Amino acid sequence: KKKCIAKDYGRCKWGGTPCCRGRGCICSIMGTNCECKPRLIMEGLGLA
Repeated sequence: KKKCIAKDYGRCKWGGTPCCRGRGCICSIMGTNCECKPRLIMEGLGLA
């Protein structure tokens, strides 16, 4: 729907719908569970 996903944590794909608001489609490093996450959690919970 639309040229992106304005739904925070919105299932997305590096080869499909990215994010609207301007989130980053991050997956579980397995090309699966891809979702656009907002900039509400800078850094990376467990740093490394």
